[PDB]
Amino acid sequence: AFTVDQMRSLMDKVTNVRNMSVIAHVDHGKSTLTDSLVQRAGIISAGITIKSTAISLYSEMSDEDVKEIKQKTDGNSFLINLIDSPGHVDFSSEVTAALRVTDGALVVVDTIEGVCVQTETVLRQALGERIKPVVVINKVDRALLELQVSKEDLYQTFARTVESVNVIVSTYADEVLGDVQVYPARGTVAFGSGLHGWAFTIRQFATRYAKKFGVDKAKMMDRLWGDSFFNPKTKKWTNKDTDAEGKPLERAFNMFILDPIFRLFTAIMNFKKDEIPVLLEKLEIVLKGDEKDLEGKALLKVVMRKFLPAADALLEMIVLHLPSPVTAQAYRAEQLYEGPADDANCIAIKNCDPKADLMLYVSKMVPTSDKGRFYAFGRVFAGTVKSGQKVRIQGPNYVPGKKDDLFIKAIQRVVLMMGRFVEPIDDCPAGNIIGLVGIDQFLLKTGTLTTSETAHNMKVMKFSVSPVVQVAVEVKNANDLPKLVEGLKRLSKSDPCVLTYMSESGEHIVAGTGELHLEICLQDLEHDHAGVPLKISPPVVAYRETVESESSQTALSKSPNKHNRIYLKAEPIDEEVSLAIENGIINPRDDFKARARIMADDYGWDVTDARKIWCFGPDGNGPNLVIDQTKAVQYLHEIKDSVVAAFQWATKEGPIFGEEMRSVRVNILDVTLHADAIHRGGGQIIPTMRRATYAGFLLADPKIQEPVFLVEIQCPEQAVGGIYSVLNKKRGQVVSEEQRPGTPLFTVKAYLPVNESFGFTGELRQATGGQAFPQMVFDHWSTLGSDPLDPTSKAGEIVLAARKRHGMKEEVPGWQEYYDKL
Ligand SMILES: CO[C@@H]1[C@@H](C)O[C@@H](OC[C@@]23C[C@@H]4[C@H](C)CC[C@H]4[C@@]4(C=O)C[C@@H]2C=C(C(C)C)[C@@]34C(=O)O)[C@@H](O)[C@@]12OC(=O)[C@H](CCCCCCCC(=O)O)O2
Ligand SMILES: Nc1nc2c(ncn2[C@@H]2O[C@H](COP(=O)(O)OP(=O)(O)O)[C@@H](O)[C@H]2O)c(=O)[nH]1
Repeated sequence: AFTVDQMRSLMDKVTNVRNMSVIAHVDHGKSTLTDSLVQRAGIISAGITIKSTAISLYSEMSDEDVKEIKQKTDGNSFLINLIDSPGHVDFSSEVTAALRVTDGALVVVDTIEGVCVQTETVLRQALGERIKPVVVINKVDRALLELQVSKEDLYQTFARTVESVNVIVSTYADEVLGDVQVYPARGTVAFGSGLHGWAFTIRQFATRYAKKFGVDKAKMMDRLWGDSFFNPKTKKWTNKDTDAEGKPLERAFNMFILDPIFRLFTAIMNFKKDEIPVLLEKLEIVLKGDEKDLEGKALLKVVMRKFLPAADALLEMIVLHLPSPVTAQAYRAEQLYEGPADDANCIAIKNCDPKADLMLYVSKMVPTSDKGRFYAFGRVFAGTVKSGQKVRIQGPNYVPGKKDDLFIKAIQRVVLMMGRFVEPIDDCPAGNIIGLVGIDQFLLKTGTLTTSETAHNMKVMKFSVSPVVQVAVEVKNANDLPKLVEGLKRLSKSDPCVLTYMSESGEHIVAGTGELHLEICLQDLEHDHAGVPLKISPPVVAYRETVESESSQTALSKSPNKHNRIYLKAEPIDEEVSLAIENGIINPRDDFKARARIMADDYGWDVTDARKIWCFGPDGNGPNLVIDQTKAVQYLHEIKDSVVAAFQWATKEGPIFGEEMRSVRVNILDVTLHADAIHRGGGQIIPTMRRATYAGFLLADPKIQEPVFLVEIQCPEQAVGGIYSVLNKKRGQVVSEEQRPGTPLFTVKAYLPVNESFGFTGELRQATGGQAFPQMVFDHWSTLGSDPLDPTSKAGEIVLAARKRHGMKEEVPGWQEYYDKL
């Protein structure tokens, strides 16, 4: 327990500060180990509550051991900050940002299950941020009490684990740090049981056995591990697992360390009453009061704790081997700064200089009971933040040349994040971890607070600023529609990042930056902007009705007089052309000379068609045509207006299910009209044309076309695999994967069926730890090979569902009901 003054004092000596976190796979013991640490070293102040993000630990070392510290030191006291980052192990972004404020890690590894997958994934992440590790093989009790392991066996398991780790380390750690591998002999690997409350390091033993009988420790600890043996008989040290007579010799580690431990377990767990007292007498393990009447487990726990207090071993490695802000910021400053390595600020970070311009990294915002408020949490890398001081909050985006929506505000208060409690402080010098009240609105998630103008931003998580999620929105009571329409306009004004629009299928669509963004946009819309009961739903997809080939036989249809008859056929127009029609290159409003040249010379159509085309449909200019290939027909030109209108009709709503036609060309092969106008007017022709087209259409191997998005995702070469996994489950098709010379992030491009997209952006982030950054756009129509008229096929399923939704007959009228024989 300390006072704000006491605390502030600890903060001045940043050489004696340790910023770290416990890295561990699930269930390996991280929670219990940290509590172990908190119970002995945890710090308190001597009602606002917050979500614990970090804890302060206090540890004082001996004048001697303090000399074992190969790094600038000042005093015997140390302030250790145990940062906490346990959510979604996969989400590398979320994690990395958090690990970024630490300089060291206590890597935990189970004795039995050793180094595994989740383990090396976090260890590799750490190395990524240039963090130095130390290991603790935990749950050693498990190996004994359960597996009945033998001394040489256990040693082997440890050696194995230690070796595995180092592979990960050397194979990935930067050379700019020097061999950062872990060595049991050098005291950077601990062994113990977090649960039972005991652990040890080679150093602890070597040091003890180093004064009991004056002998140097450095030398001694090198022997207490590896292939060094001590022949009891010869009274000498050997490097041979066999003596002169070739006879077996016991390893130093097993002889002087493991053995004492193994004996204590046997003598206790076997209730050997007589040996216990003496065994304890030789190890100098003194028990008090009632403790002398414990048995088995209950006694073993008490003894081991008194013998090898787990805290001491862990605290030792942290103080003697994990770097101080000073030591680390020197070789970590590069990566932490987006700007030039010679910049003023980048150099301050290098120097953990408190007198410089502020370089404060906001790691994340944290929820408090201070009424919806969030205190900013992070590290002061350069300069010193002060309560009141004005600061330049620099968002994820910001750049020194653009007002870029910066934010120059005043730190309402600087505070210590003591677990669930905060304590007001005046200022805080570089190298410390700290919390800030008053930046709730100006920033969300990562950020940077500088006091300089040339000051660039520090390496923070990047954002998603493209519309990647959307839903259709409808009012529940028809009469509120105008309120929804007005609300949608309001929503947009108040939010530069929201997008609203009308779907081809007449729906109000609202798209957001990510799921959460969308969620609030909807809440805001329903209860504020429009204030009306809404109905959110997956938007309805539009399809196109087309033909795969020409009518298998002339389509014939007689008017309701039986007087007039149309013989036509249909065939598929080419995509290139439909596209030209659609993009306005082949336009109905252009002079004929222009249109004629284009279709004949650039799109290779017969030079005589352009003059026979009667119209484009639907709406006069759609990618569908009526070419008059008749001949001796007398009054052929008297019905033109009717045929055109009938065409504008059939193309707006095809026969498969009322969707627009696309790429359809109808050839009016022949017509046998009447002689008098009385029996050929509108009412008689339209019905014949319309009907005959449907007949032609249906007879031309009809098909449906589905809309398809073009999606572009930028993501880390590692997570790039998730992109593929999701896309495979959604009929997606990869178009290209292009590398970036410096591996800052590959960019994958692929086609994703629109009807295969609801929830995609969400699934993408899940399969990539939010590492992938998508953006998508409508790109093209694509014919489905399946048969639209067979309810079982993908297409038939679609049509079925559609007709159903529409309240149409579920069955699709075959061509015959449109065809007219004899
Ligand atoms: C500039 O905004 C664009 C916006 C105006 O139009 C969008 O495409 C809309 C389209 C546009 C085309 C053409 C007009 C012809 C056929 C229609 C469609 C019919 O089904 C096919 C498309 C999807 C529709 C609906 C299902 C919503 C469409 C429609 O009916 O309008 C995209 O082109 C747009 O670009 C963006 O960047 C954000 C992307 C939103 C992506 C949502 C992805 C969903 C993933 C998830 O929810 O997980 O939106
Ligand atoms: N036998 C044994 N069990 C342990 C030890 N440390 C933790 N456990 C148990 O392992 C499980 C997971 O531990 P916990 O610390 O919550 O794991 P974490 O998910 O890594 O934080 C719990 O049931 C613990 O009680 C240990 O040293 N020995």
